[PDB]
Amino acid sequence: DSTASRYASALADVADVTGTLEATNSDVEKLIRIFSEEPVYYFFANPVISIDNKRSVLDEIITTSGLQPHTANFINILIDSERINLVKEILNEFEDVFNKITGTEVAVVTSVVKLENDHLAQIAKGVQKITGAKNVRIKTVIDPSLVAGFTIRYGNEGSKLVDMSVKKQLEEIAAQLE
Amino acid sequence: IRADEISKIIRERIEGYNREVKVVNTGTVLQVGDGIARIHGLDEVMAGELVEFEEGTIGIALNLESNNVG
Amino acid sequence: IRADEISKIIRERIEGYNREVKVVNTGTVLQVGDGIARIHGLDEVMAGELVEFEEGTIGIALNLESNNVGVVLMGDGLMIQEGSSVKATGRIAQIPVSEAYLGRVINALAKPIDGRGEITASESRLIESPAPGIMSRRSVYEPLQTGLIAIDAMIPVGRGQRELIIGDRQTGKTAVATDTILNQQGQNVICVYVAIGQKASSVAQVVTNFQERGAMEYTIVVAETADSPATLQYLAPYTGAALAEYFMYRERHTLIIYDDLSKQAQAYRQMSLLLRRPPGREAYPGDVFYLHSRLLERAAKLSSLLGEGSMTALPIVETQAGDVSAYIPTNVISITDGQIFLSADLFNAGIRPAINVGISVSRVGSAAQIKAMKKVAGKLKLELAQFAELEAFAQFASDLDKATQNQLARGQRLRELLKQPQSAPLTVEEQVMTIYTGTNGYLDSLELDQVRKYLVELRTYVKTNKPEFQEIISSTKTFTEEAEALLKEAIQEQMERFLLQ
Amino acid sequence: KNLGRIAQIIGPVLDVAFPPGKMPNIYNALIVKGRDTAGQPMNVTCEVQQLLGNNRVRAVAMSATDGLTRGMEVIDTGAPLSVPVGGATLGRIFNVLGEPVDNLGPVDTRTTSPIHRSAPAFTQLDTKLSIFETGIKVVDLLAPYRRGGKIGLFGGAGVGKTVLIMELINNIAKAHGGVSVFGGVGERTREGNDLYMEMKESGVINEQNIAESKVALVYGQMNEPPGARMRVGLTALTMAEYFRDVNEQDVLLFIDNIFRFVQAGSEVSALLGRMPSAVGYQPTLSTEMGSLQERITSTKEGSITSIQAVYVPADDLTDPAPATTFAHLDATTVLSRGLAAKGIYPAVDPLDSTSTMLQPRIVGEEHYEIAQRVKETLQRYKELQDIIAILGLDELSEEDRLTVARARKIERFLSQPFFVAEVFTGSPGKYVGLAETIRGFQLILSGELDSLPEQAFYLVGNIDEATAKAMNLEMESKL
Amino acid sequence: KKNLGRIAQIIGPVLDVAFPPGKMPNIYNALIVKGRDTAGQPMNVTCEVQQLLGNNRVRAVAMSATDGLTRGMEVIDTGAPLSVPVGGATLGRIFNVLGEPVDNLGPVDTRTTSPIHRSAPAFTQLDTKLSIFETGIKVVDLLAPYRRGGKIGLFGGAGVGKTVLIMELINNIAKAHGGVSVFGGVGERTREGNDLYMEMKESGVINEQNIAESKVALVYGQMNEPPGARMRVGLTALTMAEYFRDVNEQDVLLFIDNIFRFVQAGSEVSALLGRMPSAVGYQPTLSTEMGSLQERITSTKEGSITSIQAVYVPADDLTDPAPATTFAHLDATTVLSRGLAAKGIYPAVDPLDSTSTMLQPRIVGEEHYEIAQRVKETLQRYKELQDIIAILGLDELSEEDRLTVARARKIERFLSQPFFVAEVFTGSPGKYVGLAETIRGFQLILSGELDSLPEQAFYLVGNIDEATAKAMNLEMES
Ligand SMILES: Nc1ncnc2c1ncn2[C@@H]1O[C@H](COP(=O)(O)OP(=O)(O)OP(=O)(O)O)[C@@H](O)[C@H]1O
Ligand SMILES: Nc1ncnc2c1ncn2[C@@H]1O[C@H](COP(=O)(O)OP(=O)(O)OP(=O)(O)O)[C@@H](O)[C@H]1O
Ligand SMILES: Nc1ncnc2c1ncn2[C@@H]1O[C@H](COP(=O)(O)OP(=O)(O)O)[C@@H](O)[C@H]1O
Repeated sequence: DSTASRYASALADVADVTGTLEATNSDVEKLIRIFSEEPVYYFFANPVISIDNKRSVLDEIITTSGLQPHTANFINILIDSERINLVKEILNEFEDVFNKITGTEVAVVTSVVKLENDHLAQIAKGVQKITGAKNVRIKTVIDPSLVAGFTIRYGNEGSKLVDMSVKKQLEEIAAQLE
Repeated sequence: IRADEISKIIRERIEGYNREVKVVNTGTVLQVGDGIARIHGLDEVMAGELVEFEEGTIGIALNLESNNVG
Repeated sequence: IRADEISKIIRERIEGYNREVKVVNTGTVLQVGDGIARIHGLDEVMAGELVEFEEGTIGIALNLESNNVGVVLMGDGLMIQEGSSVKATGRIAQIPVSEAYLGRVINALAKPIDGRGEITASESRLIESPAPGIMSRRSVYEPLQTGLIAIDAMIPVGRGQRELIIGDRQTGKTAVATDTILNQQGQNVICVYVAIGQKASSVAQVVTNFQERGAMEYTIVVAETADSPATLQYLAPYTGAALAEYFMYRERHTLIIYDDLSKQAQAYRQMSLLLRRPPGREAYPGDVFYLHSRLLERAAKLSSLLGEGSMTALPIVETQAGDVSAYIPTNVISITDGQIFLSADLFNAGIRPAINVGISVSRVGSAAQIKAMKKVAGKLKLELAQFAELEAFAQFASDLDKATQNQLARGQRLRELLKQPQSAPLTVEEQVMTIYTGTNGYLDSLELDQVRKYLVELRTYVKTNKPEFQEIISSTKTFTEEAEALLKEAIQEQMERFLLQ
Repeated sequence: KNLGRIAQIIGPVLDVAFPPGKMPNIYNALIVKGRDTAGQPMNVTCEVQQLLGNNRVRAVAMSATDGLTRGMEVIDTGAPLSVPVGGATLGRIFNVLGEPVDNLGPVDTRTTSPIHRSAPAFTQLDTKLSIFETGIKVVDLLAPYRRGGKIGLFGGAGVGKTVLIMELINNIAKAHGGVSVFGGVGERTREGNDLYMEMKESGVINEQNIAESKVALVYGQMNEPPGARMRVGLTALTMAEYFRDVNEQDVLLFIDNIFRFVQAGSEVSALLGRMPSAVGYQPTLSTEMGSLQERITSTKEGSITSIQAVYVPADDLTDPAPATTFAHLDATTVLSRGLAAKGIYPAVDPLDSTSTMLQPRIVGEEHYEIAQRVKETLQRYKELQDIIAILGLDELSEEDRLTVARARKIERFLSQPFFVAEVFTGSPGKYVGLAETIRGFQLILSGELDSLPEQAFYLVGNIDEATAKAMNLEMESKL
Repeated sequence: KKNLGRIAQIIGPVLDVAFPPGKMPNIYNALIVKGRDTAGQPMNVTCEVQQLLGNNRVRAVAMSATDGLTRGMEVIDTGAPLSVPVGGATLGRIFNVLGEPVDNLGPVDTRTTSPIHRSAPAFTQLDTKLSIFETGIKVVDLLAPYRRGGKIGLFGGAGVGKTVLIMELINNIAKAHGGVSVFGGVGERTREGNDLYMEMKESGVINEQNIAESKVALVYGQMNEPPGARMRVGLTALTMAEYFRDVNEQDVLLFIDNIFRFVQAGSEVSALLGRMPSAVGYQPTLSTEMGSLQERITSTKEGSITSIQAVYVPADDLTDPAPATTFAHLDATTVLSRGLAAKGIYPAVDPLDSTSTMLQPRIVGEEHYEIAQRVKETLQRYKELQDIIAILGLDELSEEDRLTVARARKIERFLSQPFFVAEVFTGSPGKYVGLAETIRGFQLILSGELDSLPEQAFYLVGNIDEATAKAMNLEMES
């Protein structure tokens, strides 16, 4: 319930009431794509440079990159209310806030082998059964430290997590010495 | 940490910024408790002007910060 | 023995393991600084769960925000990588308990720091098991013994009653604590000397004294190194309380010695401050009251419906410059069953123990001590209070009344009775003997400074001549005319023996 | 819905969230339930004081913080907390939320009054002033209570206040045919248990048959959270309130301690995002005592007489909670560490303790001269004792040397034994009548019984028994 | 070799360093910073981490002067905790907070080194014997016996005689018993550090040539040092002492003075760490750091690490937590009351709180126990009569109370031990007394053998026969 999280919530909720849901989603994707480079981010993050120049640059980028007027109005409010120094975590949590309001449950299931995509859909249906979420945004990455088993990680960010790879050895080396 | 950290005021804001003006007529509560209330809006409020509350339980305003009047 | 036999137990432990479907809450640790771990993620974490790190230095989650969770480091985690998978354990600070603890120096994470070997244990007792119920419990009606004369005499302890030893430092508080432990040698009293936040050389000294006295066969010392993390350093009294609950819940009455509690409050203060929980007055967190309330209220007397045991408590509280108006000696006096003071003046002035009844008080009374001593000298506490005032008043000693002269010499000899040597735990029958010797004015005409010699001669004389007194009264707990007759008889005889000479 | 999440839990402060459809009002009871450490259906009740934006609210919990984890459901009752009140709610000991904690059958819960209500205005307050005698010597002499007023025990560091409550309850519960209620507000649980045992013993609870017990036991634990102790006084006050308006009988309250209430409020207010105040407490101390001492008022509808113990920390008066508690009290009795140190009980400082009902025209114009004369010589003795301690009584001139010995006899004579304190003293106590009190004091202050020894006045109920003990002391002086 | 990177923030002494996101260093380990300077870019900026503070950034404490370096300097993680040279290389060498020899001698051999801190020694590795050795100062030897291998606390404010008492104690036990004798200076007046260094040089306990025969490792930390440096010099000296008790396996003398400056450094660094304050000023963790620096002093099964630690009681406040933790954490409290020094007794030691658990019959003999008793009874009675005799004069007492006041002042001015190092300060060449004098001077005073010689007739003289000769001299000069 931070400031970045609640500004994200305001933006996601105005997108939800105005029907600009996926438009603002792709728009914050390209917006954090633009904010990836530190010159423009440092330009907006510096409080020394003049606010009218910052607003003109902001609206200029909006008109050129062809963005939603809702997120345009939002980031105008951000440069006005000085919270534009926080844009990194603002957008980085806005994606997850949008995922929350759209119910899409990002679940990073790492493993040692790129699992069969049918098995990805299988455990996707299983975790939708255990969560009640709309989508389960299945995410995979090859982890070499995991021995063989599936290693899910779901919940809000990384809260709920099950493994079958090193957890067998960990159970054994724990419970044997007791 | 900021004032007006409520996002409902900010939803109204990002909906209807597109002007360079104020909100002066009335306002809403933004925060309330223990017999005090940090409320939003009605920006022209005199230092110690009486405040017509909802449910008429009126009171005087002394803290009159930027986005929130106490 | 090397590489010969344990492979079968290795196979037993491996084959037959869990392979669980245990979904766990797991947190990526964000902010570790100075004994705490403000951890990112970790949503469904119960406040009070142990949280397992990369290391093994587990931690309790005390506070928790919408983003972070205030987690302490029971065991200082000297190397914890940022973003480490710090998952909780699910269970809530449970404590294994058994009668095989009876002697082992045990650490606050139930760990033997004795060097005697690990303990098998079945139950897993909570760290915040609440107090026993209001209606469920009986008044403290049954005596419990100190071995020290003055506390037993004026300001008694009862089994279940939680008297609060208090005073300045270096005045024998831990000494009288160990004395009232090793008094209990046949009273079926488990003692739990919970040592908190002092010298490990000192706790080694007291366990050396316990090994010498033999009292370490039944007592459980919960040591706390001052180098231990302050989370552990305040956690340990809760472990001692639950461990005494383990024996009180059967039927077995027990005793506990927090030592001290001021270091518990200070360590808890340090953890609460690093947790950014805002402080109350005297820069402490406000709820040291709540902490000590939850502690000391878990110490009471059972009734017959649940085992009629007891957990009489002795939390020593350290107060500087003889103050009472310090914050923690203001909280604990409100939440204890009366308090006894160890004044530096009375200690270095010879009264050892140094419990001046002018400020010391036991707020449940004679029903928590024996009926014989009751019927002898219930009144002697207020008599000595008046003697203390009048002896303060006898500074203006020019023409004293003869009645107040008798009164001052009487209470003078009484105060001289209330002196006792180092670690001489008198039989409670002997305490009845000396208190009747005082209250019947035999010593009034006698020598005023040889009363200690009179008393040791009298107690040796009765313990030789008429020990049948001691057994009949300890079997009846009542000061009868037989006790009277045996007492006055040996009093005549030993009064003769010490008159000549 | 109204189902929300608990976003932050820090101590017994619970930051509850809610969807923007519903954000409830203040003081409303919320109940997280169905979950514990054992998978139990354990509930925890939690009320709200501050609501910190974004449809979310920080609550205080009337039960322990263990069990409930952030991101759990909450069930607000759509109302403030309501306490089960009635004649069926006599007898049994029960909780701040009203649950019978006597562990047998619950009381019939059909008449529940809301725990937070309006305070009666003075147009409803019974302005009738009245005199009360309670049988304890120094009180009915020098701090005579109002049968209808508010009665305070300014106590010291655990000295004579709760044993005085037990004695006074024992003396007046049978006396007042109207209803009674003891409020255990952060009281020591084993001493409240001893009080409950004495109510079972004296039959005031009538253990064999209940709901004829005119006394009503309600207790909140020290070990309970400050969210519990912040409202257990309100629970007891509302039971007395129900008996004062609906039953509208003569109602007796014995809450102990009110400073526990203050400390719990301060305790939780430090946590729930609020600044501190002057030493000890919250900035809401004055309004807390305002709610209390404006709701415990003898009404024109029904009388009430609320007595209460006040434990001041550090045993002083400049402390802010007794600085407002005196301002909200009308019958103040202030105990003294010094008179406890000299064993004189009740260790009241009669200089400090006064009452509004010590008017000459309302106590009798001879009783008033008695009271003024004893206060005069006593205050002069307390004025003199410092010079005594450096220059000798035998030096201190005769026209004050008779008065110092006189008042020295006076204070110990007004030390009188209690029927329960006999465990602490040795002799069973005495219920003294005020005529006997003013008679013995008219002996002493005049100087008729100046021949008596001082310790003949020690711990004595009647002046006749004091003369008897004086003859006994002279007899033992010969023997 | 390890993670290189950039310091992100510097706040005076305290510094916040960012790093590669992959591997952050340990907590409590050290790392140098190269930085810059005027001439050359030396590694003088050594550093030590304190708090990993988000965003792959640690908040760390410095050890040297923190001027000239900036954020974005080339920080070097050394990975390990702060190593320090140990062994015979320490002996005689006056080395510094990071171990480097600042005694203008050669860089000591790094073939044997140790990290700065370690765990607490074990519950079993605590010793069992309640060891006692005398010193030579009669007030100590009377009523405050010294637990050797334990902890010996020197209290008092400033200008009450604590470093002078430490100089006298080390003047005795530098050539008395005990093997290697490490002094540590925590917040010491550096001119007085070199003063006692020259006293050890002149007295020859340290060695001019072939310095490795010294049995002294004077690792001072000057009071001028930055707060991290003062916050670590105590751990350095204790690392030396524990190294000797584990590898020399020696009864190690551990003169340190004064650890209030140590915890004050902890307070002033916490105030920039942003940790919330505590009682009246200090860090919230003063209890735990004092617990570290005390619990890592023990008498082992082989090394009786006897520590003579001083605590600067600030403005003579015993209620203050910097006393209120230490005199729980130690054995022989020796508070030095200022008003006794105002009267003029040196050392200025009250008997009432200066105490020990060594004052025990089954340790010192019941005879010496009751000797110390019969002192302490009389002097406590003298205090409780003092507070009412100062008002309203002397002769309002009884004959007994007047005689008791006279005899208590006899004991008091008889405890005026002339100090052997204080000759250059006052003029009187000090004296040495032992246990026979400890019993006998008491015996003459309490029996009433010496009962007519005046209050000057035992003033500033230890031996009671020396007091008798002084009485003879002053009676002769009339
Ligand atoms: N009855 C007694 N007779 C003689 N000496 C006693 C007696 N009781 C206690 N003492 C002495 O009191 C001294 C201090 O003991 P102790 O450490 O218990 O005091 P303390 O105030 O608890 O100090 P700390 O709190 O630092 O442990 C001991 O050395 C012991 O000799
Ligand atoms: N034993 C002593 N004999 C004579 N003079 C002394 C003695 N001790 C201290 N002094 C006087 O005190 C001064 C030194 O300060 P002192 O030794 O009292 O405190 P300290 O040990 O310096 O304390 P700190 O080092 O904490 O300031 C000297 O000027 C000296 O005159
Ligand atoms: N002179 C005295 N008369 C009666 N009781 C006394 C006296 N002095 C001390 N007490 C003790 O004080 C206790 C009561 O203290 P009190 O203030 O009433 O309760 P609490 O200690 O719980 O606040 C009694 O239990 C009793 O043992």
